[PDB]
Amino acid sequence: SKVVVPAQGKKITLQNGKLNVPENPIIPYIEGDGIGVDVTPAMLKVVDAAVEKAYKGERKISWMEIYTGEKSTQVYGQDVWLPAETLDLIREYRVAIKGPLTTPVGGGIRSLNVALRQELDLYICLRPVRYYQGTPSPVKHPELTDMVIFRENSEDIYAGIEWKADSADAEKVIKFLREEMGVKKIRFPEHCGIGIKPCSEEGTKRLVRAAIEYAIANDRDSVTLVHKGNIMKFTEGAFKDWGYQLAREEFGGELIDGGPWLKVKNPNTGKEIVIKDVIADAFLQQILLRPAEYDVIACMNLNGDYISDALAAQVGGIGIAPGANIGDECALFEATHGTAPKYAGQDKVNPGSIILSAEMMLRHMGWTEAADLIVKGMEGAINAKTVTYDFERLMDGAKLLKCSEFGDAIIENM
Amino acid sequence: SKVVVPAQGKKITLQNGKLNVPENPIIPYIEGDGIGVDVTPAMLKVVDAAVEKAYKGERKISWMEIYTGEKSTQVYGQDVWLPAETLDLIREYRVAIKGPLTTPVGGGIRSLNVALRQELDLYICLRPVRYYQGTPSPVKHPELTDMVIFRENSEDIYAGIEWKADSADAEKVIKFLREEMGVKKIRFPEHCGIGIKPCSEEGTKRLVRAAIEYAIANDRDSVTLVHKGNIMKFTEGAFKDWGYQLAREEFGGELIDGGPWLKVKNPNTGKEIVIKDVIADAFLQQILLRPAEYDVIACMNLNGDYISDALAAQVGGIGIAPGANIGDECALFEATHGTAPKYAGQDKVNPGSIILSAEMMLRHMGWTEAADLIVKGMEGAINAKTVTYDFERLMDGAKLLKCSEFGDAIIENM
Ligand SMILES: NC(=O)c1ccc[n+]([C@@H]2O[C@H](COP(=O)([O-])OP(=O)(O)OC[C@H]3O[C@@H](n4cnc5c(O)ncnc54)[C@H](OP(=O)(O)O)[C@@H]3O)[C@@H](O)[C@H]2O)c1
Ligand SMILES: NC(=O)c1ccc[n+]([C@@H]2O[C@H](COP(=O)([O-])OP(=O)(O)OC[C@H]3O[C@@H](n4cnc5c(O)ncnc54)[C@H](OP(=O)(O)O)[C@@H]3O)[C@@H](O)[C@H]2O)c1
Ligand SMILES: [Mg+2]
Ligand SMILES: [Mg+2]
Repeated sequence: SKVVVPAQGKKITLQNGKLNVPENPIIPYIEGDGIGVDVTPAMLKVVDAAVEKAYKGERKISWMEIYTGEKSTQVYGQDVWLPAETLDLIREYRVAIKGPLTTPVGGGIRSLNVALRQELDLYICLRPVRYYQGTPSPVKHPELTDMVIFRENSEDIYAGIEWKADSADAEKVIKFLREEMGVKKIRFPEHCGIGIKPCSEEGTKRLVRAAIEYAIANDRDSVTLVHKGNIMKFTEGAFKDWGYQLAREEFGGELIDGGPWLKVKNPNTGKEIVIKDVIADAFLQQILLRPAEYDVIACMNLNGDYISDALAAQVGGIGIAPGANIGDECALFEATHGTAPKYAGQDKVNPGSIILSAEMMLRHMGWTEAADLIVKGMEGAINAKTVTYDFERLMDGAKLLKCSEFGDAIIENM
Repeated sequence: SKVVVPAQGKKITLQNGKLNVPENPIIPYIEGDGIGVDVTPAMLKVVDAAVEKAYKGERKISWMEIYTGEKSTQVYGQDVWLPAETLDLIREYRVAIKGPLTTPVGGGIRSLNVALRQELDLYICLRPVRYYQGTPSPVKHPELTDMVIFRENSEDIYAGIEWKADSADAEKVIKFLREEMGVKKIRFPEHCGIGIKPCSEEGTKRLVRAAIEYAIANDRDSVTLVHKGNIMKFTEGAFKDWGYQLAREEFGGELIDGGPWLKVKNPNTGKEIVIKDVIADAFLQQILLRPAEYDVIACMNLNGDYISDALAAQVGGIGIAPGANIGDECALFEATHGTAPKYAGQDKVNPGSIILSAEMMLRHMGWTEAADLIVKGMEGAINAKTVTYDFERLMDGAKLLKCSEFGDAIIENM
């Protein structure tokens, strides 16, 4: 009802598991709450400039704004935080992007970001993390970090199945667990909240499958399965076992030494990709102490959350970390940082995150030239130390830029 | 049957919620698997030296070795990994300490470390983390880190309640969830593992209670409740709500500004202790970017695992991180790092972790003088760069020492 489909522009379609993108594709976008009002306009201009430069005017995106979050309430009404139309529009146009999102509290509403991911079944949470020269970082050698996180995005405790303490449902579940399943490990059964942790084999192998194919298509060195399987054997541990099994079953994985590591040969470059695994808590230590040993990462939903945020912070890219939610039919790229209401509307915020997510979007669309130009632009702008306040306040000799001005700096460095 | 109670020596007792420790207390200790054979003898000698120096020979510990893990199998038999006697002996002597521990794989045995914690109901996992000058660290300013982690140690998914995919029990649980609880969020119900996440109110407030009393007795600046309550509202979020409520209920917590932070006045120093909270994933970023803003931390079992390991790695103390498991009746201090079988028996390993855990043990025993001397010793030895290979290999100008030699260096610096 309130969305306006672009007069000029054409729908992207999916054929043969492959995207068919017109030169004039219509792309849905969500402004985002808080600073989304600052970063998204900058993102629109940077992407258009990259597309214009790369294809000489032969291609052009027809942006179409759709709504979710606060602006949705103001467009559709009181408690319309996520209109069904938004979901239909992302399905119909295949690819879309959105800015910061905030969930309401006090109304029993669960995460809108997760709702998008689960109802569009974007089971892949892709977070590429690497260091941009010139970025202020808390660690000594952030350049050693160059990883690609494949976060399972549909299942685990992150899936929102739980019951409140003292509620009739929670006591019912606890009764079933203690009396019918013989559970004795619940230390305090009364006044106790209960949550469910699911992890299936199909969900695990389509995620790991995507991670290995990514390592192959991008010639990466290895794929590490991160889990907490020594404590959670049937979910975390199963994820790791199913991951190795997939590698053996579909990619000719061979045993390295006496195991458990495997090696998969890259069908295109002949490189032997190492398949290995590391327990999650020790991994949070290894990304700091031996970051160069890791590359592509495959893990569950919650651990992926933790890992991606920790890696982003160590390379100083907490506000420029790109992110994408991908499934077999649809794809939603997104800022990954918060709404930042206290600077919203001041044209202060750092647009690097949503812009790099737009870079991932264009590359996903096959427009690798334009995506390359955006990376080049971020490269030069940050290296030139012409950046926003979140960077500049942590360093010396930098030129402070507004959010919009930083967008121009990126374009200038393309 | 194979343990030998010290001829000379007396049992520690608990009276009025307060430990009564004799000058000649008997202390049970577990050597530990792998490098435990290297670090524990060094720990024994360092503690004895600190006790001898601090009380002029008037006090002395009567060590008593008890077994768990591989040595237990070789002492008690084939699959005796954790003899009931060990548990009885820790109960009877109140305080004990143990080296690295490894769980068997392939026999359906769950974590021995967790088994100890849950059957002795040591619901407090205490991990003090701060930087020792001279320690090689991956971050720029490790000195800014000075935190005390209070990890809930008895409940959460860490409690081992789960069922294997395709097993009759898992399908039974899934059937109950879908058909009797109306669960629709399990993406793939078949071939799916299931785990249970419990979190009670009593378990939460006795843990947070201990953290606040610790902030009071040690005059710390604040207590931060770390959780992932925006996704797991009834466990993680409940933990955070119950934490604030406890602070209000028992420590006169007052609202700061418009909330949610609270302030508790230290009854002994008048200092206003800040009670606040931070979402777990963002917290893993904050410990790196703004470490000086945090002090005492209160959180659930799994997050505590992650947080303590990440903090230990950033201050370069992955092998010297002290740790303790404390309950209302018993206490078990422990190395916190792995078994390191590939250097076991070579007198290479770093004994700093179990020694600092022994320092926590002595202080818990009221022997603060002796504990102070151990900290002093670690202080000087590390600052003097006379350390073991794990430190020395990451730095220049250091004097390489064997594990035992490092123990002597600590004594020499008391
Ligand atoms: N991908 C997303 O769309 C996304 C992700 C995460 C959260 N959020 C949402 O946003 C809402 C806003 O509220 P909050 O203020 O309590 O957020 P918050 O806890 O996420 O704050 C993140 C902090 O990072 C900094 N920051 C974030 N984005 C930045 C940018 O672009 N440039 C510079 N600094 C940036 C600000 O810290 P300082 O610079 O002040 O230190 C900021 O307040 C949250 O409720 C959350 O629902 C959206
Ligand atoms: N608190 C405990 O008692 C405790 C804790 C955690 C694990 N463990 C147990 O130990 C077993 C041993 O097997 P793993 O070798 O596969 O272990 P692992 O994955 O824990 O290895 C930890 C790594 O840290 C280093 N390290 C650990 N302790 C060290 C010390 O004291 N000094 C110097 N470096 C040290 C070694 O790495 P590099 O120096 O080689 O890089 C080491 O292999 C594990 O199965 C686990 O059950 C015991
Ligand atoms: Mg996250
Ligand atoms: Mg741990």
